[PDB]
Formats: sequence, C-alpha cells, structure tokens
Amino acid sequence: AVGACVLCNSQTSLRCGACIRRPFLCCKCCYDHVISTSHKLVLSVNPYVCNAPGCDVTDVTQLYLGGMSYYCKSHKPPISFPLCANGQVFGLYKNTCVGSDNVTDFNAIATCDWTNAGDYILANTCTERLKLFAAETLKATEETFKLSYGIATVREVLSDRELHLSWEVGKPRPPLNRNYVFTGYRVTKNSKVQIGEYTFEKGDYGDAVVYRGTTTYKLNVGDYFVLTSHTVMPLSAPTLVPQEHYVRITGLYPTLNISDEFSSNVANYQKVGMQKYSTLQGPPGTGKSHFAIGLALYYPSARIVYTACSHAAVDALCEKALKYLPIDKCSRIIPARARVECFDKFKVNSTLEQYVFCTVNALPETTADIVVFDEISMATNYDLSVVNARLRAKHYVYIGDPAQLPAPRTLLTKGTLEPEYFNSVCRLMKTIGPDMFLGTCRRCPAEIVDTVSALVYDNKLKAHKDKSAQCFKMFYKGVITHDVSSAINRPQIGVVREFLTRNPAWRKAVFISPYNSQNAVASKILGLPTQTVDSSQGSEYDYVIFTQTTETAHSCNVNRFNVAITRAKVGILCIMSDRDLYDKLQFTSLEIPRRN
Amino acid sequence: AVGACVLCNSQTSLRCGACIRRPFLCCKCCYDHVISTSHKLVLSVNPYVCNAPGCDVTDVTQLYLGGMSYYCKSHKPPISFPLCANGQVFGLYKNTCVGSDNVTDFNAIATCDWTNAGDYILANTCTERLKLFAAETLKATEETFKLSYGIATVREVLSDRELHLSWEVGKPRPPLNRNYVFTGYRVTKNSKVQIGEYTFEKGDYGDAVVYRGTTTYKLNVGDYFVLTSHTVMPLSAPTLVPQEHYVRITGLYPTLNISDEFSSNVANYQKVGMQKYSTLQGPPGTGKSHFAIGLALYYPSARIVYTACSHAAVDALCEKALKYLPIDKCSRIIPARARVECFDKFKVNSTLEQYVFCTVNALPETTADIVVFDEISMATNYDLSVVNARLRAKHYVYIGDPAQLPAPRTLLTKGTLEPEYFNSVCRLMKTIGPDMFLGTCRRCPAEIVDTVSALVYDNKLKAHKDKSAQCFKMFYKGVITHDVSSAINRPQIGVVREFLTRNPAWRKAVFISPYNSQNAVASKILGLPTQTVDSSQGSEYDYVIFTQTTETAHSCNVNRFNVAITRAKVGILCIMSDRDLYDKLQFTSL
Amino acid sequence: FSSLPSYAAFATAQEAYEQAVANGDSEVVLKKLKKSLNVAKSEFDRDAAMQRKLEKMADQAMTQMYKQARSEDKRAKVTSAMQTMLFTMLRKLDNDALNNIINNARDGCVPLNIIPLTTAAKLMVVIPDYNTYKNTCDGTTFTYASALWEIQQVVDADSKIVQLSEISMDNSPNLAWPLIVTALRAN
Ligand SMILES: Nc1ncnc2c1ncn2[C@@H]1O[C@H](COP(=O)(O)OP(=O)(O)O)[C@@H](O)[C@H]1O
Ligand SMILES: [Zn+2]
Ligand SMILES: [Zn+2]
Ligand SMILES: [Zn+2]
Ligand SMILES: [Zn+2]
Ligand SMILES: [Zn+2]
Ligand SMILES: [Zn+2]
Repeated sequence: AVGACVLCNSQTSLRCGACIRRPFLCCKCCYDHVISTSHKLVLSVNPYVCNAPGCDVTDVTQLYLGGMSYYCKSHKPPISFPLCANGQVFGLYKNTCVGSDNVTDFNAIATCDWTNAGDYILANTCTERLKLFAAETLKATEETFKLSYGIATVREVLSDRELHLSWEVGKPRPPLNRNYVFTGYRVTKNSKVQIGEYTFEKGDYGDAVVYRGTTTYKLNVGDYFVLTSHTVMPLSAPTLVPQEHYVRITGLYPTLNISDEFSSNVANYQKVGMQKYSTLQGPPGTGKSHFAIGLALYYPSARIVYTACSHAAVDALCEKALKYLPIDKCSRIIPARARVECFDKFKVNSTLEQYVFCTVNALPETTADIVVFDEISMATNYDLSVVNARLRAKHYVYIGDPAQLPAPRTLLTKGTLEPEYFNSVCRLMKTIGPDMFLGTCRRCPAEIVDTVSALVYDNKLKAHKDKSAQCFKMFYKGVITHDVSSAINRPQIGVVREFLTRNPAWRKAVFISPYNSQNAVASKILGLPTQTVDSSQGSEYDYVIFTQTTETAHSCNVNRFNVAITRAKVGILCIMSDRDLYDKLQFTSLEIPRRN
Repeated sequence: AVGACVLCNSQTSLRCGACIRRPFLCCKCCYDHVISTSHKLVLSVNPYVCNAPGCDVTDVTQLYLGGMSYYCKSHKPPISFPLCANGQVFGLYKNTCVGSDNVTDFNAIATCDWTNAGDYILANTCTERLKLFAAETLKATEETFKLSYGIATVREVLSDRELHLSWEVGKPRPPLNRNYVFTGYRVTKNSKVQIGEYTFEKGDYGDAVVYRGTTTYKLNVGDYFVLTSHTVMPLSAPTLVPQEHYVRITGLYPTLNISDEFSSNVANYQKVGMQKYSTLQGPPGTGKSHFAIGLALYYPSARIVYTACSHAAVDALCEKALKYLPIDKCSRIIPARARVECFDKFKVNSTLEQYVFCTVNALPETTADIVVFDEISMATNYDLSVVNARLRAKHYVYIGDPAQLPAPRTLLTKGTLEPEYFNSVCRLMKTIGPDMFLGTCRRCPAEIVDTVSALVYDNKLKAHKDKSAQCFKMFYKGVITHDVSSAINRPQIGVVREFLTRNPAWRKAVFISPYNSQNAVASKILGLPTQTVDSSQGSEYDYVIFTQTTETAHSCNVNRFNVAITRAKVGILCIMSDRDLYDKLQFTSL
Repeated sequence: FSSLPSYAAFATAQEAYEQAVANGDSEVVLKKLKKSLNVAKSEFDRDAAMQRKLEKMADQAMTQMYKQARSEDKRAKVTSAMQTMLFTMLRKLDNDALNNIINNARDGCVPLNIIPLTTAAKLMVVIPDYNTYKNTCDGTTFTYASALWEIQQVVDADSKIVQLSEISMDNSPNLAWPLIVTALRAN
C-alpha cells in the first residue's frame, strides 16, 4: 500500500486522488503539487474529506484532523489542527521525505490535454520515471477518449450479416472498422444480457452493413452495441536499454564465413554484439530485414527475437525468415487477435523454438540472447517501455527509418511530431545518430529511388531496376463520398475502371492508398487485393496501384508517398489531382484515354 | 425524503403548511414565502409547534429552540436560540441554498381564487415546474369544491329504477348525469356502509328521478347521496418535450402506392419525421382526424397506441380506422366503469395491439413509437404532462383548433379566455403558427363554409360541394321556467312534433340540446337522435336538428354555435330566439 | 467572536486607553482607563461565550437530525425489499391441488407438514451410502408418500453429474457419498 515518491524515490503513503495515475509522492512533492495545481484531492491510506455526517468539505487546506478522524473547520474538535502546513502535508514518512524540483512538469503533465505536440516532446526528453508516467497517462487518455464515442443501435434487421444502424443523433459515430468491436446488449424484461462483441464493415451499400460478431445470436431490434472498454496496466521497466560496449564479442558466437550475401554487414553484426544496443536506420525499401537475416544466420546458436510495431511488418519479417532463416523457425505473434491476418505458420506460445517472432500485443515475458526491433517510428514510448519490460536479452537491435509513418495519435490535432519526436528510440537515433547505416534501395526501381532522392532526401539512395511503365495518371479529384471520417474517392477508381480490363500484365498489383476508406472503396469493387498505407513498410510488390484523395493534409504527406511507392518494384501508377507533385516525380505520366 | 427546491431548485427538505400541495422549499425561498404570504406553518422532519403543552403557537415568525424542540417566549428556556435565521429559516442544509427571487408569482399561485381570468392566464406564463404545481393545486381545489356538494336528504323512491330526490339546505346540489358518481349511506344509528357506485339522471316527467347503482336495492327514506372526490397524483415529466431538427427519415417503414389523398400529404408526414414531433392547427371538419389515418397508412408498421379526449371522437376514429386500416391491428381500451357507451363492436380493451385507442383518464403506462392526441382545446396542461410521464414515444402528433370550445374550468366565472391560453400547446400554436394546416371543410358544402367564414371565421375558408338547399330557420320565442330549472322550450318541441311529418328524411335528424333537461325531454316526447354540443365535439351527421332554448352567455356563445354548425353534411334544421343572431347567417328563413 | 457589539465597544475602549496612555495624563485618567477596560472585558465575556455555547448545541442538533433522516430512508428501502420478496415468492405455488385439499378440509385450517407432502412438484433425496440406495430409489422410478416419482439427474457432493450406471457395489468406493437424487412427480 506504500511506495517511493514518483519525483524523489522517497518512501511515502500518499497519492494524489485528483491526478490520473496517482503515484506515490513525498510530503514536499505532494505539498508543491497540491499548492500549485487545483488537485485538492490526495488519496492516503484513507480519503481525506470531512468525517462529519453530511459534510462534504473536500479541500485538504480546509480540512483539520481531530478525534482520530478528519473534519471541516466548523466541526473541528476542541483540539484542532490543519493538515497542509510547514511546506508539507501530514502523513507517514513525513519527517524523512527528501523533496526535489519537478513540480512544474508534473503539474503540466497532470493538467495537459495531450492534443498539442508539447506533451510528446516533453515525454520524449523528461526524466526516466517521468517518461514512464507520461507514457502511461498518455495511453490512459487515449483509452478514455475512445471511450467517449456514441452507442450503435438498430433501425431494422436484414439478415445474419446485414443490419441497418441507428446511431444516436449528436454523437460521434465510431468508424466501422475491423478493430471496432462493440458488445451487443439486448434488453427485454431487463434480461440486460450481453450477446457478444460485434465489429462492422461498410459494404458497397447503405446503412445495412456487413458485420462480424463473436456469437451467432439472432439480431433483434431490441439490441444495441455499446463500445468495448480497455484498460492500461502500469509500466515500471525503463524505455531505452542503456548504451554499453564490450572489448570482446560477448554473449554471441561468431560464425566463420557463412552467408556472404550479407558480407556488407558482417563487420556490423560483430559490432552490434560488441555494443549493448545498436539501432539501425534504413531508408524505405532498403536492405532492411536483410541485415536482420544476415545477423541471424551469423549467430545460429544464439536465441534471437524479431519485433515489429505492425502486424503486417512482423508478418513480412517472419516471411523473410522463412525464406532465408532455417526452419528452426517460428513466429509466435498472434493466436486469434489482430483482425489483419498475421502468420499462420507455427506455435503462438511454446517458448522452445529459437527464432521466436512476436508483436507487442502478445509479447511473452521471456528472455533470449538477442532481439531485433523493427518499425521503431510508428510506436510510442509506452510500447517501447512495454517491450523492454517483456523481453530482456544480451544485445538489442532497433532497426527503423525516421522518414516513415509514425504512431497514429488520433488526438494529435495541434501541429505534428518530428521524426525525432516520435519516440525515445527515434530521439536517440536522431540526436547523435543511429550508430549504424544501411542505405541501398535495390528492391525498388532506381528511377523512383532517384526521384525520392530528389524529393526530400540528399541523393544518397541508389538502386537498380529502372522505369518500366512508371507513371502518374493526373486525374482531378471528383466527388468525395466520405461516409466515415476517412475520405472515399470512387471517381479515382473511375479511371482505374480503365486500368482493370486494359492491363494485360498489371494484374498482380497491391493498390496502396492514403486513406483507409478509399482503400475500403477499392475493397467494395475489388480489381485486386488492396492494402492501406499502414500495412506498407516491410513487404514490397512488383506493381502498386495508387489513388489519392482531395488535396488534404493527409494524402499530401511526402513520407506517405515514400512508403507507398517503396512497395513497388518495377512499375508504378498514381492517381492524384497532382497540383505540385507531378513535376518532382520523374515518371512518364498518362491520361484517362491514353493508356496504350 | 429530500428533494430540490422549486424557485431555486437547490437541495433541501422543507415544505410549507398552508400551501395545499406542500412543496419542497429551500431555506431562503421558504423564508421569503412566509414573509410575503400569510403562510405561518412549516413542515420538516417534525412539525413546528411550541413544544410546551401550555402553548399552541405554530407561527414560524417566533419559535424558540427549547433544547431540541420549539418553544414560545413565555416558555423559552434561558440558554436557547430562536430558529428564524438571518433572513432565512433554520434547518436541513443551509450552505448550498442558491438564490432566486421569482417568489411573487409563486406567492400569487398560492394566493388567488381561480375566479379571475388573470389567475388562469398568469398560471400558464410561469416556469414549467411552477405550471405543473399550479395545475396540480387547481385540480385539488376543484376536487375540494366538488367534495362540498349536495347531500340529498331524499324522502321517496318510485321503482327499482326510478326514485324521488330531495336535498339538504346550504350546499350545492349538483346536477344529475351518468358522468357524476354518488353513493347512499345507510344511517341506521350504525352501518353507514356504501350502497354501491350510484349514478343518477333526471327522470322522464314530473318529480321523478331514475337511479342506477352498482348494487340496486329499493332505497329507503333516510339516506343521502354525497359527492366524493378522487385524489390527484403529482407528476414530474415536462408538459412539452424539446424540438430537434433532422436531415433524413427517423426510421419509419413506408407503404408504396397505397392511397392517393395522402401522397400530397407525404411531404407533411416527412416534415413530421424530420422533427421529434409535429402538430395540426386547422378549422374543424377539414382533414383533421382524417389527416390522421392516411398518415398511419404512410407508416403502418410500428406497434402504436392512440387516444382521444372524449368517447365520441375516439369511437369515430375507430370507425374510420376500420374503414381504411385493417381491423385486427387496432384496438380501443375501455375503462372499468364504462357507464358511457363506446365502440361496442371492437376488441374489449385489448392493450396488446398494433394501433391502440383509449380515453384520457384510463391510459396505461406503457410506451409506443408514435402517437396522436385529439382536441388540445378540450384538454388542460396537466394531462399533457400526465401522458408525457406515463407514455414516452419517439414521435408525437397533436391536433386541435383554437376556435373550438375549451375545457369547462367552471371556477373561472369572470371574463372570457383567449384561445391561445387554453393550454400551453394552444399558446404555442397561436404564437409560432401551425406545423401543418388544412382549410377546406370537406363534410359541409359551400353554403355552410360561406356562412362560417363570413361571420365568425376569417374570409379564407372554402369547400368542395355546392349548396344542398336544406337550409331553414325559425325565430319565435317560447316560454321557459325563469326560476332556476335550466331553460326548457316546450312549445318549440310541440311545433317540431307537429311539423316533422312534412320533412321526409328528417325523421332521423340528430337532435341537439346542450342542456341536459331539454336533451332528455326531447327524447322523452318523440325520441329524436338527441345529442349535446359537448358530445358532438368531433362528430358528423347527414341530418341534424339544433334547438336553442333561450338567450344566455352559454346560448349566445359564438364558438358554441359555430362548432355546432360545423357538423352539417347534407341537411339540418335549427331554431333561435335572438333577432340579430337570426339575421346574421345567410340562409333561407321560412 | 470578532463581529459583536462588545467587540466594537471593547475596541474603542482600548483605543481610548492607549490614546490616554500615550498622552500620559493624570492617575485618575489611568483609573478611568482601567475601569473602561474592565467593563469592556466583562461585556466581551458573554458575547464571546454565549454564542460559542449555542454553536455546539446547534451543531449536535444538526447531526442528530441528519441521522434521523438517514433512518427514514433505510426504513423505506427495507420495506420495499420485504414486500417485493413476498410477492415474488408466492407466485410459484398455486397448484390447484392446494385449492383441492384446502376445500376438502373441514374449515380451512390444515397442518403445515402435509402441504409439501401432497402439493409439492419436486422431490430431493439425500443418501448416505450405496446400501441405503438399494432399498429406496432403485431403478428409473420409485414410490414414496403414495405417489410415483421418476429419477431425473443425480449429483454428488461436489455438484458433478453422476450416471446411474456408475452406481454399483464395486464402483461405490469411488464417489463422494452424500448422493443427492432429484425427481419429479409422476401423475
Ligand atoms: N381529403 C379528403 N377527401 C375526402 N374526404 C375528407 C378529406 N379530408 C377529410 N374528409 C372527410 O372529413 C371527415 C372527418 O372530419 P375531419 O375532416 O377529419 O375533421 P374533424 O374530424 O376534426 O372534423 C371524414 O369523414 C372524411 O370523409
Ligand atoms: Zn494532482
Ligand atoms: Zn518528492
Ligand atoms: Zn464537516
Ligand atoms: Zn405556502
Ligand atoms: Zn429555494
Ligand atoms: Zn408556548
């Protein structure tokens, strides 16, 4: 019931009730926090408010302790005594509390709204314990904000997988995505019995949407689907593993001359072992995961773990390992979760396989000799601390590109985050350097690689496999039928309708797109299996269709264009209004009637 | 038992004594009320009296805390404090008494006698909760008044169905009708037991009264029939729900290509759909209850319940729905008494139906999807919030016409009441206008619509049928009692009896008499289809007979006559006694 | 007590006393100051003692009276609970057998111990061991209290279903042995 001061590591029995995470605080720290912020609510072994019957005096300052109980000033016993005095607040460890200077930032984090970019950079630079607390309360705020949406009810029932939704007028409708499950509550004569969770998907038509439910119960009119809540568990282990170095290669047994196809990184494989942790920066579509497989083959006896922020990314890594690493291999990623279909190869929890590959959402708290963490930009400090708590190895690798898509941060409505501010791993990579470099985007066309090198890069990216039918059909954006927050742009497919029955060889393509719902409209009329820009960054394809939306701040992201076309290998076609980008991308653009 | 205040709605638990309904008041609000009004009694977890048995002071102005109880000055203990606070009254909670000053209107509510139109109009102008409290206390006042009614010290009884009635001296001997409820009490030095729910109407002729009770003995001499009063329950729901605008339909199931007269009203139905509710303000006779069944035809899928003010209107609605809508999806809820007959062909109180009907006072406490109410003019603001509390649906429809006559409100014996102030809904209708309006009296032909639009209504009304040439008149006076005994014009009855033979298709003409005695005696003489206006409200007939007895504020009412004539279809014959009123209309005299 | 008439009068007495002390007047003036100070003290006494005496009694009256209100609320809650339990319990008994045996009685009063003996709809039997199980509820059906009962479901001590075929001499020393047998009324 007791703990160490969050800002002093001083043993104490006080936690601020009005604060969210209410960690332990020394008497001086608690006094400063309560006297600075309006958080006049401290949770000791008991609450502090007046013990008189019917009296609701709350402020600790107004409270006076009396006959073994607290009181208001009016109900004060003949021997009364105020609580908040002498620069401290009454409690255990009172005389032995140390006190520090972190009142201002603690108050700011306890009173910030997480909407502005200041919270992220503050959490990206603050104290280690403060970093942990900020990440915890950041995820807590994220969960609470999602828990403020509207309840989905029914207007009429169609079939087992078709149903009209009757949202409450005036409430924010949650996007009808796969990751949006809502428990089904039917009310009869009370019988307020849940019928299970239901996820929705906007089909090619009206309110009647196709939905997947955990249970096959009959869809009744007297049933609705309330949002499914989530909780945040406390994190104690630090985010970033401290930087160490070793004179000799320790905890790793080098191989002699095997796998020379990655001999450009063998000296790098040894130097990773002679350090503690060695992050690696690789431009989108470069020899990423090739360094990883080379290192894994260089140390076959050592136990190795892959880690990626995205399920698609870890699926790509595990597929690369299956193709390259010997099967002593498994990818223990996801048993039944992750609506986006991840591996279907081997065990999910056996902890006997060597090259155990997993993801944050189902990380087993085990240990290995080394572990490689990929896609280090689309994650937050919270998940970094989580993964550092789960696993613990002798050497760590954090491979990732700052010029990629960061964590969503749906509340980041003011400004944005710099590639250095995405997470503390990104900071460490971008303050002094990633202490490593691997740039060679050979798996992508050298023409598009050069154009990207002329887009935001310094022309340090070289590749092969140039041209082909690379183009960007300059079709103006039509009507935007955005049924959800994301923008649907079907008239862009209105020119793809002439790219479906015309192409004799452009059939095995993966249509990437900025917005998720404009990927959903391609899923409505499937000319080919499409993927969103979020499923990119780690698996490439020969052809990639690309249709954007109106000139919003989302589609016009240069990093989005980079990570979208770096999944192309021979050719590319993009459908944008193209007001400014049609001149920097050196492709032979076409038109609506000119496709031959 | 603690609640909010009313003027300030702060959390408190004080109530007033002299105020009949005993409402929750805060400290400052109660202090203001007792300073202003003559209310000198406050209720709390205990009554306020001088605890000393040698005193009986209940005034809150002076009362002294005698250790734990209240005392007078002549009994005040030495170490003791008066409990009249610093401009407040001491008690439950004082630190959270929010301030509000609109007490003067509230004081007037607990002051006035409801005999002046200023009382009633001022009542419908205050805060919602104040309006509810005023309606409640008015209903209680009416109940108390009708409680203090005649104690019939009868002496003779005629038959098993007929008796002789005589009354005491001093209290109002109430009229006799099936609407009222009476019961005799056997005074045999003991056993003053109820003899049953006894209704009473005046007999056929002479000093004769017809009696019918739940039990029926042969009544003795020493009994008496006292009018008892029913309790009034408090309410919480608002009289009027807020309005919300929409964009698309609110989840209703249509029926494509069903009828034709209502495809033009489909726009109006959608206008209803795009909002939480809608109303209807139009002249009588012109698609009122008829704009209803077609609207149901637009969305005849949900399980619904409706009702009406009086029985004739709801029975006509049942007949119309049977005519248009399928029978076995509609029902009509009947009361336990049911002394006044109803649609005696339909389901006997089938609450489990898709389109249900009922009366105002016997409504259940279930819910529906949509609903429509009949004749807001005939209703008060009390019953509006009553049905709001018991019934809660997703769409509401209201119908009414300001030109109609309002509820009796017998305590208001001074002045006339403006049609808007009949209830809150009528004020809203006259201030913001209607939601949808229909103006072409369809049952009456062009001559009747011309007469009504030229004389009382605005010259805007029109019809669809030409003159039926069945307009006739009569003016000669006749003689009445002139000493109580509400006027009966017997010579007119005799002349009608002598004449009628010449009028072939007028043998079944609906006779009209607002006065109960004339209404009974007309059927006693010949047996015409007798009827009163009140009970003709919202009805309609091919052949009607109206009879004016004499001149009086009742019989000279413009609204009474104009609502009487809106019920003409193909034929009518009516008589007057008044010269200028005889000359006002534009029909043939004869 | 700082806003009382005696507070102000003592304040002005002190002002006069200090003014005349700083003036340095005659000893008679000093005596007058002492008398004024002393009467100001006595006037300040009751006005700073009586109000404090009334404060405590007012506060304790508040506490007692809040307690009484709480008592009334608890009373209401328990009354509602009791009556709803009565009404929800009575509605699972009215078999017409009850009316039959009540009417057949001579005045209405019948002993309590026979009502569940005749109008009961389900029987529960607890059994110590196998030997007793033999000469009692043997087979799929049996008789007791002049009626026919058919076995339906059998559980052990730990509330696990036990199949009738498992109940045997040789298999007996493998079961928890307060066997509970529930049965219905065969008409
Ligand atoms: N559009 C219409 N076409 C034909 N008859 C109508 C129409 N509207 C109303 N009526 C006639 O009016 C009668 C009902 O009276 P109504 O017009 O509903 O007003 P109210 O019932 O209040 O007097 C019905 O018998 C119906 O025949
Ligand atoms: Zn705080
Ligand atoms: Zn501290
Ligand atoms: Zn207190
Ligand atoms: Zn009062
Ligand atoms: Zn008040
Ligand atoms: Zn007294």
